[PDB]
Amino acid sequence: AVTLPSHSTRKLQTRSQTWLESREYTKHLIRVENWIFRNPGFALAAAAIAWLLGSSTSQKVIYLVMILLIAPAYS
Amino acid sequence: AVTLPSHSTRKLQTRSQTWLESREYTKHLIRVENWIFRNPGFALAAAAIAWLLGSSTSQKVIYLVMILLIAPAYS
Amino acid sequence: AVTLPSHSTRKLQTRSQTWLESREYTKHLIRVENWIFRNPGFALAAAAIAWLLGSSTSQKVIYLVMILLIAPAYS
Amino acid sequence: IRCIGVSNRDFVEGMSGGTWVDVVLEHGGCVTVMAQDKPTVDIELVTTTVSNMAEVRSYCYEASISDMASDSRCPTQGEAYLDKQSDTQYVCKRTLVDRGWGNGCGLFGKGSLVTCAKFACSKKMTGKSIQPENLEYRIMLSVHGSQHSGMIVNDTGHETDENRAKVEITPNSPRAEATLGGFGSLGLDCEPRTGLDFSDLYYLTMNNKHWLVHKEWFHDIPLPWHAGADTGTPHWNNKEALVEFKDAHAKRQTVVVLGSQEGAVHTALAGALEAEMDGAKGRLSSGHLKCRLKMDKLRLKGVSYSLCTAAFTFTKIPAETLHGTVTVEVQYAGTDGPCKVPAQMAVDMQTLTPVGRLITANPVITESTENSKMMLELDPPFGDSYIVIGVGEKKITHHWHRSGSTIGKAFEATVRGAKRMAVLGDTAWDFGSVGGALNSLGKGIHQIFGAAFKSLFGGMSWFSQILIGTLLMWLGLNTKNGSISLMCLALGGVLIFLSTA
Amino acid sequence: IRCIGVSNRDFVEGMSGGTWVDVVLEHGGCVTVMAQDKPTVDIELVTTTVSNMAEVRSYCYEASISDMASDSRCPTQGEAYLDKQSDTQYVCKRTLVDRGWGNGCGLFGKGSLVTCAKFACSKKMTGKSIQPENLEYRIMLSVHGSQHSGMIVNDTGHETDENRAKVEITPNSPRAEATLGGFGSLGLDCEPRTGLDFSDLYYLTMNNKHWLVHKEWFHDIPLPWHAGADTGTPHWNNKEALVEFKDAHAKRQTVVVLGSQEGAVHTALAGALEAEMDGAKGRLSSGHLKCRLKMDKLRLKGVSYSLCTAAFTFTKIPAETLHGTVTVEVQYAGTDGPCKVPAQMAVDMQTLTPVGRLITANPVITESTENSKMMLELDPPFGDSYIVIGVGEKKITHHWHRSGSTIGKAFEATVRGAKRMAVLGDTAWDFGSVGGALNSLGKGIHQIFGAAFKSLFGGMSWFSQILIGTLLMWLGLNTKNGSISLMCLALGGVLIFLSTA
Amino acid sequence: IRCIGVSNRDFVEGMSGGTWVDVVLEHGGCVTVMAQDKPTVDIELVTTTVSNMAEVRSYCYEASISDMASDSRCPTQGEAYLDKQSDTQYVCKRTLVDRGWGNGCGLFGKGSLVTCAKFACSKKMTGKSIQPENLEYRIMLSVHGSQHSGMIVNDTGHETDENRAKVEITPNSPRAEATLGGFGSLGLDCEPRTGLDFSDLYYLTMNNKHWLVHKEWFHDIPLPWHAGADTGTPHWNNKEALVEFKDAHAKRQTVVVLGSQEGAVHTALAGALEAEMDGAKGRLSSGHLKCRLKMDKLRLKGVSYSLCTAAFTFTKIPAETLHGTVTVEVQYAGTDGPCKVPAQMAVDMQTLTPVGRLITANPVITESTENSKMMLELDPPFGDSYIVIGVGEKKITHHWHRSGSTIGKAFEATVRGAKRMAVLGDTAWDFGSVGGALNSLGKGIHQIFGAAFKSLFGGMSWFSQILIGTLLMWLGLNTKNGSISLMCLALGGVLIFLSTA
Ligand SMILES: *[C@@H]1O[C@H](CO)[C@@H](O[C@@H]2O[C@H](CO)[C@@H](O)[C@H](O)[C@H]2NC(C)=O)[C@H](O)[C@H]1NC(C)=O
Ligand SMILES: *[C@@H]1O[C@H](CO)[C@@H](O[C@@H]2O[C@H](CO)[C@@H](O)[C@H](O)[C@H]2NC(C)=O)[C@H](O)[C@H]1NC(C)=O
Ligand SMILES: *[C@@H]1O[C@H](CO)[C@@H](O[C@@H]2O[C@H](CO)[C@@H](O)[C@H](O)[C@H]2NC(C)=O)[C@H](O)[C@H]1NC(C)=O
Repeated sequence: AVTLPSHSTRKLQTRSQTWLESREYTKHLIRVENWIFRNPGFALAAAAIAWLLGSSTSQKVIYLVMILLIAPAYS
Repeated sequence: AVTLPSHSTRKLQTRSQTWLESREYTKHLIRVENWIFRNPGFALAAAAIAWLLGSSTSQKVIYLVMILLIAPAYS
Repeated sequence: AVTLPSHSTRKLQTRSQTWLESREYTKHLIRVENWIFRNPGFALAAAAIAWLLGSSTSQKVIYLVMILLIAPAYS
Repeated sequence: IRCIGVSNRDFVEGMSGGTWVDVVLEHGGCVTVMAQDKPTVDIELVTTTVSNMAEVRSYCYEASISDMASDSRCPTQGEAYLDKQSDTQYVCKRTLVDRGWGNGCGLFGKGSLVTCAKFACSKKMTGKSIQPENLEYRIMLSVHGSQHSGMIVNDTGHETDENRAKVEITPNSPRAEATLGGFGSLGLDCEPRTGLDFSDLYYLTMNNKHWLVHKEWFHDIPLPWHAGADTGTPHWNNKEALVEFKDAHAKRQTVVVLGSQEGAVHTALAGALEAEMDGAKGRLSSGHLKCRLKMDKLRLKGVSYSLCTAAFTFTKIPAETLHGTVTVEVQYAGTDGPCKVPAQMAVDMQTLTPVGRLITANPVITESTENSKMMLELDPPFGDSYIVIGVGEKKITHHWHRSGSTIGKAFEATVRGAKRMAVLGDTAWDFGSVGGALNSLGKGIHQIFGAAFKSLFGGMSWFSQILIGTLLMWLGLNTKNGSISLMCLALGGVLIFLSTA
Repeated sequence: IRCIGVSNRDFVEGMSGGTWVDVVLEHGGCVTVMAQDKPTVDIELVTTTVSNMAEVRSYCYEASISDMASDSRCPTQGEAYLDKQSDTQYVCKRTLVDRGWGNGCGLFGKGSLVTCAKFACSKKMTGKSIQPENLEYRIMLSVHGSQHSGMIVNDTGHETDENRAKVEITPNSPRAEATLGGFGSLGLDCEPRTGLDFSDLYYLTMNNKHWLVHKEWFHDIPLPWHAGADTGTPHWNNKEALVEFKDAHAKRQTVVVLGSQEGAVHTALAGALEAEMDGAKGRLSSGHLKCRLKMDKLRLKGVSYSLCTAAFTFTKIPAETLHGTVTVEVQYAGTDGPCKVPAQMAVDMQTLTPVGRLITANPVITESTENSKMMLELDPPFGDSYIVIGVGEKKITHHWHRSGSTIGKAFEATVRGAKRMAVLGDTAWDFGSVGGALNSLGKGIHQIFGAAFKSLFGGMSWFSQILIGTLLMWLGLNTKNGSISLMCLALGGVLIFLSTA
Repeated sequence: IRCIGVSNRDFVEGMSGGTWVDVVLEHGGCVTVMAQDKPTVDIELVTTTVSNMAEVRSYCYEASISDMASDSRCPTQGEAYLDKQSDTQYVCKRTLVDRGWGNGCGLFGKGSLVTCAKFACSKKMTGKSIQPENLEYRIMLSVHGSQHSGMIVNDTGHETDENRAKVEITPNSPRAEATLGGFGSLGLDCEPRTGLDFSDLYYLTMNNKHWLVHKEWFHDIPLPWHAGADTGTPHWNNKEALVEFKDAHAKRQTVVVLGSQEGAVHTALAGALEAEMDGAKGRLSSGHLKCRLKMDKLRLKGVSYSLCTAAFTFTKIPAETLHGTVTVEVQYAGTDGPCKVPAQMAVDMQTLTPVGRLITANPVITESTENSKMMLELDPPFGDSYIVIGVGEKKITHHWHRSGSTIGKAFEATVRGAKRMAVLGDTAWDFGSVGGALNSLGKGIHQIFGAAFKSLFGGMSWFSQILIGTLLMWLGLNTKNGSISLMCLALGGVLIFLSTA
């Protein structure tokens, strides 16, 4: 199955450029910027989850970011 | 290992006497009446667990029976 | 009969691993995790015995653990 | 006959509707059907045979270990696999073990051992499946009348002598009509698939013995189990848990056999019926059936005769039976064609009035031999009553006495009734005839309330049932209200099931 | 030596009490004594032999039944005794059984059966008693200094080589002075009768295996037991309970063997030491002793030598050990009479200051062979440091690095300490030297509080200990503030004993 | 030399702590040591070779399936085992499947299938272990002076010709004294076992490529893994999860190969160094070392000469380098013995005064050839300045201009400094000489605070680090309570590690 956890977790750090430096910058972002363009929905109802959670301004915003961010994820 | 679960759980019920009728009457009791004679202790401190649990008369007694009874249990 | 009391009561204690170390860890638990999967019932009515015994929160919970625990065993 | 001494007795006297009486049969006991106008018929179950069983899983009672070997790759490697890990059939356990320097290699922190041993079972225990199809039954039945009391128990001629018949009942045929020659034929309908509660019972064999096991026992047990479908060579599941590979703070990892378990399975099985078998087929003995007995065609094998002359003698003297019936042997030296025998239980002397039920139906001695025997039995009353036989001045009488009366005979019948509810439930409403509301709802309100009690409670028995039982009865006395009504009753519900004994 | 890889390590700092250092020994581990007055001496226990055992009781693992017979006297008539009731050796059980009528005799109420069977045991299990007298011990000990690292584990010489010595300790002689030739002799005093906690342990044998058993187990078990004192022929006690004579509702009373129990005793024994033998004497392995080591006469053999010339070249490269010590092999090609070997763990390069303890004492290569080996080991400081060997320009160095420091090395030492309290209790205060108050009362306040905890609690382990343990910790959070002081602590008391693992 | 264009530059000013200067080396960059007591020495790391690796586990990149077969026993039945379940090497999965009626057997209820397939790997990927022992290094070093600028990069005179020595450093020898003939010898001490952070890196090979992997990655990955110790034939662990045996809903259970994964492992590896190898050995390139350079014996070879006559010409014209240094080639046609070359960076000419550091040490052209070249380099001040060569009326000058000054040169040096903290941490304090408190505690307060940050945080990088980073900086602006003092800082801690790039 999927598996094959991402070695980025423990990232060997030295001067020489690591395995994929280039793709590693946008690889976490690009996934999200797609999955939203496919489904606008989870954003549209996200605020509902937001406004009913934490109920203060920023403290109620961090959800609407955390939700739409955990949305395109499988964890 | 042990486990070898006791068929008494689902006891086939009919007129003919079951496998061990005789030993099945005292087999649950005799085990306790030994283990106490070996250790008086768990009884001696049992009340402490009792008197600090439920704190009313009978409602505090049912513990001191439940404890000294779960004392000789593997589960 | 059964009885054949478990030597675990007085457990000879020294550095060398005892007779069955491995099975001795789950042997008390595994028995319960079976007997419930066979009968959901004694759990379902347990709360009734609970809520009518000791009648306070935790003090009424310790029963529902003590009962479902004394349930699967000759004790 | 096939009755009397059996001591587990059921009298059924409700021959109302067109012979619709419904009866339950238990390998322990027997029920006698006594109906006005119909000779009293004795039914008893004998042996329930099961045939065409199939094997399901199996186990290893006695483990045996063969060749122990090991290797170790020293710190920093993986566990060097022996060849013995590729053959299955070998237990293997990979553990961590210190190999310090003179253990042969630097890095004194922790290496790995892999020990393996060939694993070959000794003896075995093989479950078998029992399906409602290819299930049989055997019901022997006999009719009182007066045959020779020495014939009370015999089989040599279960299809000729007297009025005995051996009835088979198997699924694809709930009905069997037993033709008892000259008495007509007793219509008999039984539900084979229902009563015995099969499909939940695997048939189980240790060495040269047998049992029955509720599933969810035999399906879950922790021993090595062969897959059961192929006998060519064992390819085990499990393997472990009859073999404990254990080590001690050192270079060693040892392995132990465990010395069978055969004593465990025995001491484990409890509340499992014993069983025996005569080969491919096997004969349980625990009875359960629901038989609706059709009494329709039964001819009185004693009508239109004279009364046998005077010449009656007792042989062996009368006796008392169990529930209180009395048996009598009488040898009529009267030389006559097969003839009717007068018998009356009379309380008193002179004007002999009939007192108490005479249940043999009509005793008729059939022989020309001029010396014959007939065993007739009857239930007189409590007060010192007479048993009387004959009509001529040569008649002979005996005095006989019954113990209890009225409320006496009710309690003993109220206990046995509840005994049926105990180890029967549900169908225990099936003695009563026809469709009676109280009997209709009787099974009705019971089956629902029953199953719920067969789920919520139903964990265990003996010191398990009584405890959870006894604690409830406490709730009945203490507490406040509401539950105080249901709980204090529920205790009795449990305690009674514990009071079966 | 007899150390390093063993991975259960105890370092015992010197004792300014005149070689009065007291040490505990556990068959698992070993303690190394480092004392400036001495070369570092490695002590380890090996095998505790028990001899001259005697038999106590015995049991029958596997029952066997022979000849089943019975008779019955009919109603009014005691239970007719078979002849088989006069020989013992036969199980017999007298029960009540219905014999009605054609069972051969009137009075159909209840008679009596007496069934009997010859009872002959198969295999056996025979306990044996172990007494503190005729108890032995074996302590092998060795001294680091200079010696072929390949000799770290060997026995060929136990009476020769550099200095190894095999010391015996048995009751009637708590002391033995081990003479390691040229190092003097290590005064050694041990209490044999105290440590191992015997007299409570019967030595037990199933078929070809062994164990140890706390009494009040082996004294109380429900099986047939031979009286144990005479082997001529078994005259059993018990003799029921491995044989169940049972019968349903009929004319029969049957009898069953039970198919040994040999699997039960195994699965029954838990927390029981397994002991191997070899004839008349059995070698346990679980160590316990309290040995007060007298370091009085130990003569360093590495004093008054020169410094071995230049020609030092490591072999096997260095390595890290367990608790953090480092070992080194060095082959000094330069050949002379036994020459002292300079070694310093240096925190720099230019001016080499001694950094960190060097514990081999004084490494001295003894050979004239011009090529020799010496295994010296040392524990350098936490940070990066050099291991250095030699004084001439030809000296060779190695860089080595330690993981943790300070608070790091304390926790790991604070766990093992508490581990001792867990496995020993009581005597676990015996590492510290002399009479120190804190050590004096240390065993003092512990032995009293301990035994009370060895009585009140002490029922069981695993899921037994944790439960009764965990529930107490609840009482600490709740309840008043007067008892939650002791209770909330007592939980930790239990949980820790469960956290040994 | 071995410097200039490299563009990752470190200048270390030193000649105090008796040449105790300590320097870090990174395969990317090089550090030049300028010390008045010495000619300026150029150090650079080249290749770190690893040899004598051992195999640990392995995996299967590409699965292949062979022979699919199955059988089913109908209704309840110990899934009939194929022979293929006894050989290992076969995947098998036992599932429940409806076989109704014309599926061949009654109770079209739920039966069981057992499907099995031979499983044979294709290609493979085999980890390998790297141990600190048998680890090497290669440090090439060279000395400016004035050799022919065309020789700036060459490896022909690795063992001869002016400054150019190839130093090996391997564990069992932290030190090597590099003798540069005529300049004396540069004392060099390095900690091989410390810097590179090995023992956490398995060496990994896909098909014809290489990597490095932090353990707790390569130890945990979900593919079939060979045990790695024996190459005879694979006896796999796992063997599922590269094969999905799945079914639909009828009578079939199918099986799929999965089409290797070789693309996954690549796309999985991220932040893993690339690596290459020649045979049994392999050459990483990522530098880390802590080298304490002993500058003790360095003899300037340019002392006690005259000044080379007048006849200097530029060849290729000057140029600017990176951090701002300037290089010059000069061809002195002056025919003389090896002679000293005057060079001064002058501010105007109102009074020929030395301005700005001249770092070649003393350029000395060594040839008799009457036409020679010397590459000397120097860093002039910020403002416009002249580079001047010679002391005769034939002297030739060049005008050269530097960009920034003062605060300009600080920021660029303040970024690279923090760059080191980012890429190294810990040892990044090791440039500074001697024991300075601020440098002492510098590594001191860092190593503690550092490791805690290497545990609490340290999950991931890129969009992982920045997020958890950015959110903290929010808490600094808001909150209320003091912790805000720590959080608003901790953000910078994270963001900087994300700002390395
Ligand atoms: C069992 O029943 C049979 C009838 O089938 C009896 O057999 C006859 O017994 C009489 C008197 O004992 C003999 O004179 C006949 O010769 C027998 N004939 C037969 C059928 O073989 C038998 O005696 C009865 N005994 C039992 C077991 O009760
Ligand atoms: C244990 O002691 C013996 C000597 O008593 C060592 O064995 C010797 O090894 C050398 C090496 O070749 C032989 O030449 C001797 O003949 C051996 N002696 C014999 C016959 O036993 C042994 O090496 C020691 N233990 C270890 C592992 O070093
Ligand atoms: C590397 O240095 C060597 C050392 O001189 C240079 O090799 C010389 O090259 C010339 C031109 O081909 C030959 O005539 C000499 O005989 C060579 N000397 C020897 C023996 O090596 C080489 O040019 C340099 N390579 C570069 C460009 O780095």
